[PDB]
This record gives sequence, C-alpha cells and structure tokens, in this order.
Amino acid sequence: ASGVRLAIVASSWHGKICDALLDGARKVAAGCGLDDPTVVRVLGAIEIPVVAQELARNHDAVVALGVVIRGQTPHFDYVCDAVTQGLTRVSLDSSTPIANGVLTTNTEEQALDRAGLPTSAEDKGAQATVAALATALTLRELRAHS
Amino acid sequence: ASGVRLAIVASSWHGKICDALLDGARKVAAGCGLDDPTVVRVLGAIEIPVVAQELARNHDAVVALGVVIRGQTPHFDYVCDAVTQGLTRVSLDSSTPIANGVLTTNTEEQALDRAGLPTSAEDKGAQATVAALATALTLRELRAHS
Amino acid sequence: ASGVRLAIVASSWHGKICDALLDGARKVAAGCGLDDPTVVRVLGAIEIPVVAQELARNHDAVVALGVVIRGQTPHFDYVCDAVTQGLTRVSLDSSTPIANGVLTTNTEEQALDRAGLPTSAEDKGAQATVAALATALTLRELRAHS
Amino acid sequence: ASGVRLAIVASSWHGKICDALLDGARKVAAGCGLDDPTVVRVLGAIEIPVVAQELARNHDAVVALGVVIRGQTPHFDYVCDAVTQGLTRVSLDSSTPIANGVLTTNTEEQALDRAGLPTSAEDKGAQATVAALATALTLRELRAHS
Amino acid sequence: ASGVRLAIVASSWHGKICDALLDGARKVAAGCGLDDPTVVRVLGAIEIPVVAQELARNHDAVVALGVVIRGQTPHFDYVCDAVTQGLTRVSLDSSTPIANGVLTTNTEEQALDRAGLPTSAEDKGAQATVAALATALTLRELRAHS
Ligand SMILES: O=c1[nH]c(=O)c2c([nH]1)n(C[C@@H](O)[C@H](O)[C@H](O)CO)c(=O)n2CCCCC(F)(F)P(=O)(O)O
Ligand SMILES: O=c1[nH]c(=O)c2c([nH]1)n(C[C@@H](O)[C@H](O)[C@H](O)CO)c(=O)n2CCCCC(F)(F)P(=O)(O)O
Ligand SMILES: O=c1[nH]c(=O)c2c([nH]1)n(C[C@@H](O)[C@H](O)[C@H](O)CO)c(=O)n2CCCCC(F)(F)P(=O)(O)O
Ligand SMILES: O=c1[nH]c(=O)c2c([nH]1)n(C[C@@H](O)[C@H](O)[C@H](O)CO)c(=O)n2CCCCC(F)(F)P(=O)(O)O
Ligand SMILES: O=c1[nH]c(=O)c2c([nH]1)n(C[C@@H](O)[C@H](O)[C@H](O)CO)c(=O)n2CCCCC(F)(F)P(=O)(O)O
Ligand SMILES: [K+]
Ligand SMILES: [K+]
Ligand SMILES: [K+]
Ligand SMILES: [K+]
Ligand SMILES: [K+]
Ligand SMILES: [K+]
Ligand SMILES: [K+]
Ligand SMILES: [K+]
Ligand SMILES: [K+]
Ligand SMILES: [K+]
Ligand SMILES: [K+]
Ligand SMILES: [K+]
Ligand SMILES: [K+]
Ligand SMILES: [K+]
Ligand SMILES: [K+]
Ligand SMILES: [K+]
Ligand SMILES: [K+]
Repeated sequence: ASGVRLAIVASSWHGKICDALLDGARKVAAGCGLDDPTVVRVLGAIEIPVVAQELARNHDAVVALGVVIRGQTPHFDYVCDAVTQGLTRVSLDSSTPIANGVLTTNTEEQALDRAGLPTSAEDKGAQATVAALATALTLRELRAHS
Repeated sequence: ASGVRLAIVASSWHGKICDALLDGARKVAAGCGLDDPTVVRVLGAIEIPVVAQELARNHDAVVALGVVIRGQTPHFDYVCDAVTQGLTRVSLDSSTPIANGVLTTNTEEQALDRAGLPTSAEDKGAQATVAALATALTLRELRAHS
Repeated sequence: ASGVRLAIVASSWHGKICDALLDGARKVAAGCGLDDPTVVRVLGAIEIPVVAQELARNHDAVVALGVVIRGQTPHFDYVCDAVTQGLTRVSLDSSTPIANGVLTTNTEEQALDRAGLPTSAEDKGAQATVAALATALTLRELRAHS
Repeated sequence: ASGVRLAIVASSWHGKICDALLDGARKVAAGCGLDDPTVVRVLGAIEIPVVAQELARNHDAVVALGVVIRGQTPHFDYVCDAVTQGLTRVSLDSSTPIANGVLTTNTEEQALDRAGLPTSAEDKGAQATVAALATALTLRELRAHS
Repeated sequence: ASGVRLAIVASSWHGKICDALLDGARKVAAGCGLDDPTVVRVLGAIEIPVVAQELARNHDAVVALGVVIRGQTPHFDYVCDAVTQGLTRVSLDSSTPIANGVLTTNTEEQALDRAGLPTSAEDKGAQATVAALATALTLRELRAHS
C-alpha cells in the first residue's frame, strides 16, 4: 500500500486510549510501507468530521480515531450520532474511505479492551487503518487507469 | 435481465456467512442470465457505501452484502446506522437501486439462518439480488425509450 | 383532483396486505376523479425511495405503500429508518408530496387492522392517498398561477 | 416585529388540539402587530415539510403546528423522525427559521396540557410563534443592511 | 488564537444555566486572546442551527450553547435529534467547526453540574469553546498559506 496517501485524525478526549489507538494506526501504516501519514489531533469526537473533510481533499483514505464512553446522561447518544452522520457524509461527499476507529462503549473497561493497549483483546485503531488502506487500494483498481 | 449491469459489494467481516450470501447472489444473477457481475470485497460494512458509490457510476444495480452481529457495546448500532444512511444516500444520489443484503442480527445463529446455507430458513443474498435486478428492470421500463 | 398526476409505488412483501392497501388507494383516487394513476410494484420497502424518486419527476404526488412487520432481529428498525430517510429526501428534493402509507407494525394483526379490510379499524392506503392529493392541490394553490 | 412575513402550517390530525395550537399562534402574531399570517392546513405531520418548503420561499419564518400521539405500533417514532428530519433540512436549505410547534406526546392529556387551553400548563403554539419571530428578527439584524 | 474569529450562539431556554455556559465560553475565549466574540441569543435549542449557519459565513468557529432537560414526553429526543442533525450539517456545509456545548441531560441537577458553576464537576461551555478554537487553529494550519 506504499503509494496510498493516508491521513489519521485522532480525538484527544480520553488521552491514554486515544494515544493507544493512534499508535496502532501508525504501526499498521508503517507495516504497510507508509512511514509518514498525515496525523492531526482534535479535542473531541464531534470535531473529527470537519477535519476529516479537509484531509479528504489531499488524501486517498482517512482514519478517524477516538473514544466515546457512556455516562449518566443522553450526551453519549448524540455525540455518537453526530460522528456517524458526519463521517458518512464526508466519505460520500469526497468519494474517499473514512474508516471509523472511534470507540463507542458503555464502560471504560470496554474501551480499554479495544484500544490495543498491552492487555487489550483487540485494537480498533489498527483494524480501522487496514480497512482504510484496503478500500483505497480497491478504489484505485476500480477507477480510471489505462 | 441479461442486459442489466450488476455489481455486488461484499463485506469480509464474518467471512463464512459472507461467502454464503455471495454464493446466493451469484447463483441468482447467473439464473437471470448474468454470469459475470462485478464483484468487489471490502473489509467491513462501513466500507460498503463508498465502494457502492463508485460501482453505481457504471452499473444498473448494486447489491450490498455483509453481516453485522451485535456484541457487548453500542458499536453494532452505529455500524448499522452508517450503513443505512450511506446506502440510502448512494441509491438516491445515483438514481440506482442499492439492494440491502447486509444482515443485522443479535446472534450468529440468526445470521446463519438467513445466509441460505443448506439448513437456513432463507437466503438474504439471493433475495437482495432479486430485489436489485427487479428494481433495475422496473426503472428501465419507466425511463426514456424508444 | 382530476388534474393531479398521481403515482403509487407499492412493495410486494406481505402481498395480501399490500393488495389491500393498493385497493384503498385506487378507490380514493377514482373517487377524486382519477381512474388511471401510475402504479408500480417493487419487491421490498427499501426499493420504494429510488422508484418514488423516478415517479416524482413526472407526477404531482406519489403514494408509498408497503408493510414492514417486526421480527426477531434489529432488521425491522433499519428497514424503517431507510424508508423514512429516503421518502423524506425524495419529497424535499423533488418538492413533491410523497405520502407514507408504509405500515410499520409489531404484529401481522396490527397490520391487517390498518389495511382497510372489511374488519379493519382504518385504511392507511386510503389515508395516504387523501394526504397526497390534498397536499398536491394545496401546493398548486400556493404556487404560480393567474 | 410588525414587518416579519409569517407563515403557519398546521396538520389536521387531532383537530381540536391542532385548532388550539393555531389559536395560540395567531394570538401571538396579532399581539406583535403582524399583518395577517399565511395559514395553510395539511392532513398529517408528514405533509408539513414539503409545504413549509414552499412557504419558506415567500416568508421570513414558518411555524409548524401539529399533534403526534403515540399508539400501539412503532409508527409514532417514524412520523416524528420524518418531521424532525424534514423541518431541519427545510430551515437550512432556505436559511429560514422553521419553528417546531409539533407536539409529540405519549397521551392525549399531555398534548392538551401543552396546547394553551385555559387549564393547560403550556402553550406550545404560542411558544413556537415567539421563537419564529425572534429568530427572524435576529437574522434580519445579522444580515446585510445600512 | 487572537486572530481567530469566534461566534457564540446561546439558547435562552433555562436562562441561569445558559448564562453560566456563556461565562465559561467567554472566559476561554478571553484566555486565548479574544475579548470580543460575536454573541447571539436565541429562544430555544431548535433555533440554533439556522443562526449558526448565518454566523459560519463570517466566523472561523461557532460555539453552540444551550440546555435541553428531559421531561415527560418523547419531545426531548426530537429536540436533541434536530440540534444534532442541524449542527452537523452546518459544520460540513460551511467547512467551519461548530462546537456543541448544548447540554442534554435527564435532570436539572445534571445540567447544573456540567455548566461550570462554582461546585460543578465540569464546564461544557468552556470545553466547547476550547474545541472550537483548537479546531479553527488546526484548520488554518492545514489550509493554504505561504
Ligand atoms: O471524543 C469524545 N469522547 C467523549 O466521550 C465525549 C466527547 N468527545 N465530548 C465532547 C466533544 O465531542 C466535543 O468536543 C464537544 O461536544 C464540543 O463540540 C463529550 O462530551 N464526551 C462525553 C460523552 C459522554 C457524556 C458523559 F460524560 F458520559 P455524561 O456523564 O455527561 O453523560
Ligand atoms: O461488517 C461488519 N460487521 C460487523 O459485525 C462489524 C464491522 N463490520 N465493524 C467495523 C467495520 O464495519 C469497519 O471496517 C470499521 O469501523 C472501520 O471503518 C465492526 O466493528 N463490527 C462489529 C460490530 C459489533 C461489535 C462487537 F464486537 F459486537 P462489540 O462486542 O465490540 O460490541
Ligand atoms: O416491505 C418489506 N417489509 C418487510 O417486512 C421487510 C422488507 N420489505 N425487507 C427487505 C426489503 O426492504 C429489501 O427488498 C431488501 O433489503 C433488499 O434491498 C425485509 O427484510 N423485511 C423484513 C423486516 C423484518 C425482519 C424480520 F424478518 F422480521 P427478522 O425476523 O429477520 O428480524
Ligand atoms: O399529524 C399526525 N399525527 C399523528 O399522530 C399521525 C399522523 N399525522 N399520521 C400520518 C400522517 O403524518 C401522514 O399523513 C401519512 O403517513 C401519509 O403521508 C399518523 O399515522 N399518525 C399516528 C401515528 C400512529 C400512531 C397510532 F395510530 F396510534 P398506532 O396505534 O397505529 O401506532
Ligand atoms: O433549548 C431548549 N431547551 C429545552 O429543554 C426545550 C427547548 N429548547 N424547546 C423548544 C425549542 O427548542 C424551540 O424554540 C421550539 O421547538 C420552537 O421551534 C423545548 O420544547 N424544550 C423542552 C424539551 C423537553 C420537553 C419537556 F418539557 F420535557 P416535556 O415535558 O414537554 O416532554
Ligand atoms: K480524496
Ligand atoms: K459508564
Ligand atoms: K495500540
Ligand atoms: K478501471
Ligand atoms: K447507474
Ligand atoms: K450477540
Ligand atoms: K447461500
Ligand atoms: K413533481
Ligand atoms: K412480530
Ligand atoms: K383496503
Ligand atoms: K400563488
Ligand atoms: K425565506
Ligand atoms: K397512547
Ligand atoms: K467560515
Ligand atoms: K426530568
Ligand atoms: K461557567
Ligand atoms: K497547508
């Protein structure tokens, strides 16, 4: 995937988990021959789509990373709705894969188990990056060349 | 339906169930006189809409196939929301039927029962392909000729 | 309403209830002076929006008819979400009333009770056609004439 | 506020409660010295957005009035989804305030208590009309002038 | 951030809490070198998106502030849906961060605890303003300059 132009936008709310997701995404990229993806940090998940929109103008794939954990109020629901609506719109507006590596969990324990920290069962940041690269390559093959 | 240009995009997440959906889809297409539909694989359901969008540009119908099974977190809900929002937008943007053969189940048992395996109650992949082809033929008759 | 150009698109999933809805729609149309509305059948509710979009280009109102009954899986929810998002978009894109006569029930008995059979409490097919025609006539009044 | 061009669109479903909302709306408009608002009736809440779209072309603000009361089926949910999606889209397409005076209650008593009868705790018809007028005035001040 | 043009739109439903969110927003802005953000008041949360849309034409970031507290009817859900859908669209239409500082809580107690009063656990008005400003600065760096 060495010719793929990859961007990663990672939210910061939930610093340690977000750092873990970003590390996983960056390692997949480097594993795939990309040592220099564009990496941008934003404060919360709601800020991701507008930045992803900008990044989609100059990249073949964008990986969105973040962590949303339910609390005591309906806020969780609306944060997640905004992200889903935003990322879906951006991908289709730009005809560019925007992989969703934004964790949406009920508990912190669940988020930790999915961030690819040392004891985690999985890494959604890494998975989201494979998805982004694989889709970019597939689109490259489907589009105009001769 | 021998003149209809059909594309099938299939998510890889639950590989065995996805293989089963694709088999049903392909057999329907072949029975209707189409031995060579455009078949594209993607990694996860979220990746389907952007690829479906590309395929809608030069096909009369697109069949989306995949399997989303609910787990411990709200992830299931947001994957399904993205797929719904995306496929709906793509079909209307492109004025092209995008048939939904993306299983959205609570259990693996339920998904298996709907993948048209020897013992399955039904085959969602075959059903979605019938729907895509029937709708394309209907649109052809509705539109400009002769 | 003899001057209004009416289309009716009806899904075939749950055939007898759909037939019942279509009968109610046709009777209202005839009563309002329209013996020959454009009637198109599709396989499932998900196929309605793209066909409604096509019909909206050539008609003053479209009636969407269908039956979606909840089963074992979350699939009901997303089918209904798709229908709602699609018809809403189509109505506003085309500035054309698209009446929602798509039943969304928990049981078959509920669906029967709203299909306007001899024993039914109401006829949603008839209701949706009144809604479509009334709204078309209202828009005709509000828009440019002399 | 005497120079704002106001339109009101009110659905007819639950006629008495719909009339109460409308009286509250008209009272506010008269109280603010408005030239007779454009008043349009539609059959059900789903018809409101397309008519509000037409009204927004010729008015500084639109008040949407209606009553949706939950029953036995999931249909309440999808009616409200459609209204929410439609009105939000119309407001933004037209850059015009569309005030949401559409009651969404679980019971008839709840709707009555919010419709501005002598014994009502609230008057949501009046409130929506205040919001419409205020927002129109705010926009006028924000936009281009001497 | 002294060169960023900031706008704040604040709903007046729940006056005291709104004032508190606004104070947090203004303090963050002042701390980052902005003493004079554009501040606009609206009556309800549903009015925010149309005003944010106007503000986005003339500003680098917009902070939406407000308070939606659940009551006895589903109406809370649809207000929050409208705000979520609206703000998300406005941000992407305008390619401008629209920060969501609209509290969505089950109780008045919860809203007070998130408004940054003296004994509050957090200040979401302050948080939303940091988000808006950080995202504007990020976008400035990503976009065209020499
Ligand atoms: O990445 C995130 N992850 C998050 O978990 C998050 C974020 N972001 N934001 C806010 C953020 O998305 C925006 O920056 C903010 O709304 C301003 O735009 C949140 O308010 N949250 C908290 C959502 C859950 C609310 C809760 F804290 F659990 P509560 O106890 O208030 O219900
Ligand atoms: O076809 C799928 N089928 C799926 O079941 C799926 C997919 N895809 N993706 C993610 C995938 O769609 C994207 O590739 C990813 O978000 C990157 O964009 C998932 O996270 N899932 C799992 C959703 C359910 C998560 C769960 F495992 F059940 P959990 O226990 O974490 O709640
Ligand atoms: O009119 C309908 N009415 C329907 O009830 C329907 C339809 N259509 N479709 C599918 C259909 O909308 C599309 O043709 C298909 O997805 C291909 O695009 C469905 O899958 N359904 C079934 C939804 C209910 C799910 C269930 F069958 F009960 P389950 O037990 O699998 O949850
Ligand atoms: O203003 C309304 N208020 C309403 O309460 C309403 C409306 N409209 N419509 C239908 C109507 O919006 C459209 O005219 C129709 O779908 C055709 O487009 C409804 O079906 N309803 C009722 C929703 C269904 C609830 C119920 F009838 F009680 P049920 O027991 O069937 O769940
Ligand atoms: O900022 C707000 N905060 C709010 O809490 C609010 C607002 N606004 N609006 C209405 C408002 O958004 C609009 O101005 C109105 O719909 C007209 O467009 C409301 O109806 N509410 C009340 C929502 C909850 C309703 C309830 F009071 F809990 P109920 O008991 O009626 O269900
Ligand atoms: K791109
Ligand atoms: K929790
Ligand atoms: K990691
Ligand atoms: K090619
Ligand atoms: K096509
Ligand atoms: K499960
Ligand atoms: K099969
Ligand atoms: K038309
Ligand atoms: K059932
Ligand atoms: K009937
Ligand atoms: K006129
Ligand atoms: K206007
Ligand atoms: K009830
Ligand atoms: K701007
Ligand atoms: K409460
Ligand atoms: K404060
Ligand atoms: K740059």
